[PDB]
Amino acid sequence: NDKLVELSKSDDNWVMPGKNYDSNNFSDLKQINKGNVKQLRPAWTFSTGLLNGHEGAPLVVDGKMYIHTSFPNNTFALGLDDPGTILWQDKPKQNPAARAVACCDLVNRGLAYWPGDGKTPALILKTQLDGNVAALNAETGETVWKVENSDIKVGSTLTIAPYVVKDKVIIGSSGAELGVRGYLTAYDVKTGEQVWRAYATGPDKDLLLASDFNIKNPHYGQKGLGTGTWEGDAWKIGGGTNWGWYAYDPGTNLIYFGTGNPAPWNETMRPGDNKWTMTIFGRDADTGEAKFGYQKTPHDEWDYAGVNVMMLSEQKDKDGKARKLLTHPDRNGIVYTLDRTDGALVSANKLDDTVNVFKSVDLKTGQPVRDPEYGTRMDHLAKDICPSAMGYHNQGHDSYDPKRELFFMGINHICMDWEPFMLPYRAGQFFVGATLNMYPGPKGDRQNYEGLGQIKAYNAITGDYKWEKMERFAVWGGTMATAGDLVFYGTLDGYLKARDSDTGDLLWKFKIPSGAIGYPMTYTHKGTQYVAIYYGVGGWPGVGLVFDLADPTAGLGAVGAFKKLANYTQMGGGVVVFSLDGKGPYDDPNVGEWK
Amino acid sequence: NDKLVELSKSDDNWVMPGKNYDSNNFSDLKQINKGNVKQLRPAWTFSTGLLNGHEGAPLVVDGKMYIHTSFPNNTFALGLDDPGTILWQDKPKQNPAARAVACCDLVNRGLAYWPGDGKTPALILKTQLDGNVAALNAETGETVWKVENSDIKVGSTLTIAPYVVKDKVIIGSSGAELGVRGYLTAYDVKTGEQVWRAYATGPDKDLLLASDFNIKNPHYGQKGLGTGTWEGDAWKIGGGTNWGWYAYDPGTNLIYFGTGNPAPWNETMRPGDNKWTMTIFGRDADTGEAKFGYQKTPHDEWDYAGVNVMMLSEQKDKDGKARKLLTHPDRNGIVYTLDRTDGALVSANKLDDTVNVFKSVDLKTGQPVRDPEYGTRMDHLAKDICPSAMGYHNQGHDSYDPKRELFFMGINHICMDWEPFMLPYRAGQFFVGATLNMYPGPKGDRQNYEGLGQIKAYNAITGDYKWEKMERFAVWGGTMATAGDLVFYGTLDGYLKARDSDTGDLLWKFKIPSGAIGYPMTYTHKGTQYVAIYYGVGGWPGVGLVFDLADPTAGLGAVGAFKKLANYTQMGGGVVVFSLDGKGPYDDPNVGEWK
Amino acid sequence: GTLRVCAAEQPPLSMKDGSGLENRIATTVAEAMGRKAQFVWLGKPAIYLVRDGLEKKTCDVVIGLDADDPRVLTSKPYYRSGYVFLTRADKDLDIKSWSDPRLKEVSHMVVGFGTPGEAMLKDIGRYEEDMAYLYSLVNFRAPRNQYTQIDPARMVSEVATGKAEVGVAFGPDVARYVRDSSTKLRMTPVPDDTQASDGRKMPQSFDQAMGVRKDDTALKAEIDAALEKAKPKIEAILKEEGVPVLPVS
Amino acid sequence: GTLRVCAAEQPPLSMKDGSGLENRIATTVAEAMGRKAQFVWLGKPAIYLVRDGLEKKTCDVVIGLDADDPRVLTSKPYYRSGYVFLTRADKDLDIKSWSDPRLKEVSHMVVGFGTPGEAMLKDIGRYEEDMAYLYSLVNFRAPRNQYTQIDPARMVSEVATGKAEVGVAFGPDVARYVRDSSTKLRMTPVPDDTQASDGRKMPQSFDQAMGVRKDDTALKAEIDAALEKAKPKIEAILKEEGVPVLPVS
Repeated sequence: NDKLVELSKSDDNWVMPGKNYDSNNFSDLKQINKGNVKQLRPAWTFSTGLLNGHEGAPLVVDGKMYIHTSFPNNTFALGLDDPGTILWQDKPKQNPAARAVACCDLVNRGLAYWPGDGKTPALILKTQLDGNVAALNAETGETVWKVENSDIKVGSTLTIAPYVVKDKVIIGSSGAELGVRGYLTAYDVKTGEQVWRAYATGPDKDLLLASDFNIKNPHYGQKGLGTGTWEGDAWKIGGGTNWGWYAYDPGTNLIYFGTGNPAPWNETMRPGDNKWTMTIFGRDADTGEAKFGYQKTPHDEWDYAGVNVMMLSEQKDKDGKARKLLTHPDRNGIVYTLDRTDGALVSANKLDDTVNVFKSVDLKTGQPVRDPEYGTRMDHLAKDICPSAMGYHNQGHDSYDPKRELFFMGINHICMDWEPFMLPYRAGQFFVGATLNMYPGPKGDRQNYEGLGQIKAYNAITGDYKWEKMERFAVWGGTMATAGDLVFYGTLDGYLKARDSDTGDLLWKFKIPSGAIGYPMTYTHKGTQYVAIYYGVGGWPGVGLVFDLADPTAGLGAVGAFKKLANYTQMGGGVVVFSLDGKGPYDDPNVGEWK
Repeated sequence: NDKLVELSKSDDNWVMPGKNYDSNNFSDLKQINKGNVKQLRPAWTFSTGLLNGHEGAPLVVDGKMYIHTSFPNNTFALGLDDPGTILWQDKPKQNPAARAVACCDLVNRGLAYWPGDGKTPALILKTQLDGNVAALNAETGETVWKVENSDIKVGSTLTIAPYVVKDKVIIGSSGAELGVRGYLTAYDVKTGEQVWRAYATGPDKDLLLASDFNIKNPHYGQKGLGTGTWEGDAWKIGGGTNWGWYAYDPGTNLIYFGTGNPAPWNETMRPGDNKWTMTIFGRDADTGEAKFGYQKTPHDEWDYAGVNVMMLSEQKDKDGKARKLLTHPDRNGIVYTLDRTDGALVSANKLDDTVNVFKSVDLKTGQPVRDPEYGTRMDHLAKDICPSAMGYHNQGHDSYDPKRELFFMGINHICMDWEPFMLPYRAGQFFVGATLNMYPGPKGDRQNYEGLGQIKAYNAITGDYKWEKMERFAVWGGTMATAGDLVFYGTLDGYLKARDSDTGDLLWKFKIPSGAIGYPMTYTHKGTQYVAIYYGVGGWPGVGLVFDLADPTAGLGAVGAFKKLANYTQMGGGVVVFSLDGKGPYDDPNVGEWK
Repeated sequence: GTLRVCAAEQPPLSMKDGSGLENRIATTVAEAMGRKAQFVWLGKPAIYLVRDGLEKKTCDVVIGLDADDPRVLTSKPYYRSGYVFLTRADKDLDIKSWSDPRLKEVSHMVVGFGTPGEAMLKDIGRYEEDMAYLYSLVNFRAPRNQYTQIDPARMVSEVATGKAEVGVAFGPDVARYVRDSSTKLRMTPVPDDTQASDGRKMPQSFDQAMGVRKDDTALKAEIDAALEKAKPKIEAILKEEGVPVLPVS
Repeated sequence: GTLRVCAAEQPPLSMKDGSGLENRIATTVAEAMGRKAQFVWLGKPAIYLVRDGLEKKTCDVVIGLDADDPRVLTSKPYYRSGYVFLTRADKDLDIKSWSDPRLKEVSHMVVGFGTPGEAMLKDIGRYEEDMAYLYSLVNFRAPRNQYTQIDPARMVSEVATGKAEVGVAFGPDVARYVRDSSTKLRMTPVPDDTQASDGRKMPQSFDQAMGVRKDDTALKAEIDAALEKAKPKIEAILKEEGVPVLPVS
C-alpha cells in the first residue's frame, strides 16, 4: 500500500509486524534514553484469560490497541484514553476436532491491518486454527467475509499471520507436514476471491516460475528441478511449508520469504537434493511469478527449518559501491546476505565459533562445506552436534539500527546428541527411530543446566561482533532497538531488560508476571512514550511446564534441557505497558469512574 | 499462643488472617500517607497458573512470603531479597472425584502458621478439597503429618482456613450440606490427634455445653433446645456448617465464631426455631465448652448465611463505662455489638436505610421485628426484597481504626424478587421450586445495570455514618486501614484504590490485570513499606464469566445482575506489590543474574 | 398429512434414533390415521412439554399424560401400569407390601424425587438414613430452578450391583433395562390398598392416555377412532417390550 | 513353585481381566505343569517386553514370539498363522493375490506400520494416495522416540463402516473382532508366493513359539515336555477363538 508507508512514518502508530516493510524494529523516538532509563515503571496491565504461549506484538492504529491470543484465537480492542473499557471482542466457536489434531502446538503469530479506501472501511484480517480466514471491521467488529483455506482431515492447521500488500492479502500454509506439501495463496482484501497460488515442489506449471528465473546466477538451478531431484513421485509428500515472516520492497515490487524443511524425517527414504525446499524466494506481488531462488541446505539430515526472518538494508560493500541488501539468519548457524535485485551472494558467515555441522560456505559456488564426523549415520554415536534441532536462531524478530549499521540478535546455546535404533517384533515387523539429548554449550555449565542463550551485535559486511553477552536461559522472541541508544528484550525468566547500544552494559530490569516469547513495541499517545510487551510461556521451551512432562526424552529432549524453568516461572498470559515515572491515563483518579 | 502476639507487635510480619487476634487489619506504619500517596508504583509481580478466584492475603514471616492458591490447592514460598527464585512448592495429587462433587466452589481462604518450640520446627498448616489436613515444614516444604477430616461420599468438601490457638489447630466444616450436620474439631499441632469435637444441632451431650451456659441472659435459651425446636428427627439433616472467620481473646480464653443457615431450603419442611443454627458462639479454647450463644435469625426463609467476620474492641458505652465489645456484621442487614465477657446485647443497627425486611431489632428481648409484606412463603410474587441472597455484606474482611474508633466496611447494594412454582407430571409426581431475579438498588441505575456497591465508615456506639461512597460494582474482599490516614481496597473492575480516612476523597487508583476478591496487606523489609494484593476473579460474582453461562436465571440470578462484568475484566491469577517510587530489590540490575 | 407430535429427549421413552416406546406407538397411531408423524423437538425434558409445547402453537399432540388431567383434554386410555418393586432374585428377600418389617432393616433403598415412594419413606421413618445416598446417585447439583431426577438405568444398575437392596420404580421406564439385565432381577406390583400412618390413601396404579389441546375436538375424534383400529399392534408392542400391564377396571 | 510370565497391555492379546488369548493359553500350560502362573505387569507395550523384561531379571518366560528368533531362545512352535485380507460380503470384490489390478482403483486401504503390507503398497505405487489416511486413523502424533500402531479393532471398524474397502491384518489380532462384527465380513489367506517388483520374496506366514532366556535349559525342558500334554486344550481354545490356523510342517 501507499497509505501504510505514510502511516508507518508517523510515531503514533505500529501498523504491521516489524513496523515497516523493511522489518527493522527501529524507532526514532528519543524521549527515553540512557539518561533517564532508571525511572521506567508500569502504567497499566491487562489479562487475556488463557494459559498458553503469546507471540507477536499488539498493533496500535489511530488511538486503539488490538490484542490477539492463542487458541481459541480471541481478539480484543481497547481505547488508549480509557484502557479499562473493552470496545469490542471476538470469540469464535471452532470445531472440536481442531484441538485433537494439533494439540502439540497452540499458538498464533498476529493480525493484519488494511486502511481501506473511501468506499470500504478499514479491516482487521485474522486466521483460525480450524483453517478459516476472516475479515473484521476495525471500528465495530462484525464479519465482512470468511473463507476456508486448509483441511483438518489432511492434518493442516493454521498458526501464521496474514500479510497485506497493495489491495491483496497473502497467506501461507502450516500443519503436521505428514502427507501434504505446502503452498502460498493470495486473496483480494475487499471480496475474498483467490488471485494466485504457488507451490514449493512439483512441475514448472505448479511452481509458476518466470521467464528470467535465475538469469544472473545460472548455477543455482534454473528449470525442471522441481521433479528431477526427487526420486519417482515423492514430491507429493515433500513438504516445504512456510510459517515465517515476509518482507516487501515497493521499488522492485517483490515479496521475500523462505520455505521450510522436507519430509519424511528419515533421510534414507528421500534421496536427492529435494529442490525448492529450504529456499529463499522473491516473488512478484501482482502475479506471483518468482524472480530468483536460492537453496541453503541440500538434503537436510538434522531436521532444521529455514523459516526465520528477513531484513532489508542499504549499505556499502567491500569494493565501495552502494547496494541494496537482504539479511537472513538460519537455524543451521549461517547468516546470509544477498542482493534483493537479482539474488547475488554477498556474504555468508557463522553466528558463533562453536559451529561444527559446517566448516565454511563457499561464496563462488554457494555449496556449504560439510564435516562428516558430526553428520547423522546409522549405527553410530553422533555426539556433540552444535546446534541442536532448536538451532541457534529461532522464531524471534531481530532488530537493525540504520545509523550505526548494526544487527541486534538473540542466539540460542544448545548442543545435542543423536542415536538411532531398530527394534524387531513378532511377525515381520520392525520399528526404526532415533533418540536425542540436549545440553548447554561450552560457555555455560552442564552440571546445573544453566547458560543456554546469548545476545549479540553484528555487522553484515565486515563480519565482526561489537559485543557479546550471556544469559541464564535462551533468548526467545526478539529484540527492539531505539534511537535513545537502547536495546530492549524479554527473557523466559520473567524479565524485561534494556541494554546500552554501544558497549552492552545492563541498565534497567523489571520483573513481569511470566516469561515472554514475543518482542516489545513502542509508541506515543500525547507527548508520552509507552513501551508494551506480552507475557506468557509456551511452545518448545515450555512443553514440560505446560503439559506436565517429566521424561527427558519427551519433547525431543526439550524437557531435559529446560528442566529448571519451573523454579523461576509459572504459566499465564497478558500485556504490560511501561512509561516514564508511571505517568498514564489515570493520573486523575476521577477519570473512568461511575457517576 | 504467646510468641504470636510478640511477632504481631513487630511491623515486619503478617502472621495470621487479620494480622491480630483482634482481627483489625490495622497497621501503625506511616511511611505512606496523604502527602506522598500519588507516587505509588508497582515493584514486582508474580503469576500462579490457574484461572479461578483467589481469596485471602499472603503471609510474611522472617523474610519470606507464602502464597496459596485455589483448586488444586498449590503452595509457594518466596524470598524477599530475590523474589524471582522459588524456595519450595507443594502440588498435591488429589482424587479425581473431588472435582465432580463441587463445581461452583473451587476456592480456598488461607494458611496457618505455628512458630514452634525448640524441639519442633515452625509449621505451615493447610487443608485440601478432598478433605485432608496437612502440616508442612516452614523452611524445607516436607510433610510432617496428614489426617482425614471430611467425607466426599456424603458430599462434604473443604474450603475453610485453619486457626492456630495455643498448641492447637481448629478446623470447621463446609460443603454441600444436603444431608450432613456441621461440626468443629480441634487437633494437636505437633502430632495430630483429636482433642475435642463439638456439634451445632443435637442433644446436649453432642453440643458439649458448660454448666453456666447463658447464665446472665436466661431468655436466650439454656437447655434442651437442640432437639426441642426441631420437629422429630430433622436435626440429623439440619445443617449449620461454619465457614467464616474466628476471633480469640487471651484474657477470657475464648474463641468467637458463628454458624450457618439451616437445611433444607424449603421452610415448610422444618417447622420451629431450629435452635443453635445461625448463632454466635463463644467457646473455650482448651476443653471446647461453650460460655454463651445468641441466635440472630430464627427460622430463616431467605436463605441467608451468618458466617461473616467478627471483630474486637474496647470502647465507652453511652452511660460512660468502659467495656470490651465484639462487633459482627450479618447478611440480613443488621450489625450487632455485644459484650465479650458474658454476651449482653449492647447495640443492634441497620447497615442501610433501604433494608425493609426488618423493621428494627428489639434490644430488651433480642427478637427482630418482621415485615410480612416482604416475606416469602406467601405463595405469590414478593417484590423489592432487599438484601438479596448475597446480602448487603459479603464474605470479606472489614477494618477497624482504634484512634478514630471507626469501622470501614464494604456493603453490597442489590435487591431481589421471588416467585414460587409447582409443576405436575405423569404418575403422581410433581416438582416444587422458586425463581429469583436480582437487580440494582434504588441509589444506582437499573436500565444499565450499574451502581451495585457502597463503602462506608461506621461508629458502633452512636450509630452514625461519617461518610458514604458509591461504586460501579460490588465490593468483595474487604478493606485495610493505615495510620497514615488511608483506606485501601480492591474492586471487581480491576483497580486498587486508596481513600482518605476523615473525608473519603479519592486520592490514588491503579489498574491491575484482573478483579480482586481479597484484601491488601502491608509490611516493611528494610526501611521500605510494601503493599501487596492478589488478583483473579471467580466465585459467585463471576459465575457467568467463568462458566460461560448466558441464562439470567442461572446462578440464582447472579448472571443477570453481573451481566456487564465481561466488558471490564477477564480471568487470571497472581499477586502484585507496590512501593514508593517503585523502589525494590532489583534497583541494582546485577542482583539475581547468572554468574 | 402431518401429526406434529411433541417430543423431548428422555430414555427410554424418547430418543432421536426412534427406538423408544413413544416412537413406535406414535408411528403406529399415525399410520392408522393415514398421516405421517412429524416430531417437534424441545431440548428441555418432558416436564416442560405441556407448558412450552402445546399452548405455544408449535406441536399438536402429546403422547403420554395421566387420564383426567385438568390441564389439557385427554383421550381414551390405552394401557394401565403402576409402581413395581425391584429386588435381586438370589437374595431370598420376598417382599409384597409396604408394611413389612424388613424395610426398616434394609441397608439402602432407591426411590425417585417427588414420588409416592419418597412420601412413604418419610412416613415409615427412613429419609434421614438415605437422603445422602439419594442425592449422591446424581451429582450433588439440585438447584431450585432446574428439574433433577435419577435415570432409570442408574436405578437398575444400583439394584444389580448390590449397593441398594430394594428399589421402587415405574414399569414403563425400567422394563427394557430389566429385560436385558445380566443378573436376574425380580419385580412385584405394589398393592393399591396402600395406607399411610395418618391414613390418607397413596395410589400406586395409573392409566395412560393421550392429550390434545382444548379446542381440537376433531383431532380427538380421529384419535379415538384410530385407537380401536390400532389396538392389537399397541398390545403386541407392549407385550414385546416387557411392560407389565394391569387389566383396565 | 510358581511361573512368572511377561505380560503387557495389548488388546486383544493380553488384558488385566484375563479374557485374552494370551492369558488363557498361559494359564492352561501353567496348570499342565502343575505350577501357578504369575503375571508381571510392565507399562510399555509388547514390543518392549523382551529387552526391558527378560534380560532385566524380572520375569521368566515370554509367551509369544516368532520362531528361530536370534536374540532369545525359542521353544517348540505350537500354531501357525498369517496375514489375511478383509473385505465385505456380497460386494463382488474377491481378492486372492497382490497382483489383482482392482487394487489400483480402490478408494482406500488400511495397513499397519512397518509391515510387509506397507512395503507391498510401496511396490505397486500407492503410498502417496493413502499416507494421510493412515496417519489419520490414529491422531497425527508419531514421534520418533515412541512406538505407534493402529489398534486392531479400529481396522475392523473402518472396514465395516465403509471408509476403506480392502484391509490386510494379522489373524490373531482380528479373529475375535471379525466374528463379533455386525456386518458379515470376509477373510482370505494371502499366498506365500508373493513377489515384489524387484523380485525379493515377502513371506506372509509365520510360526508361533514361546521364548525363554538363554541359560534356562531346564525350564525349556519343562516347557517343551508339557506342551504335548495340553495340546488338545490349546487347539480347542484356538478353534473357539476363531483364529485361522494353517497346517503345521
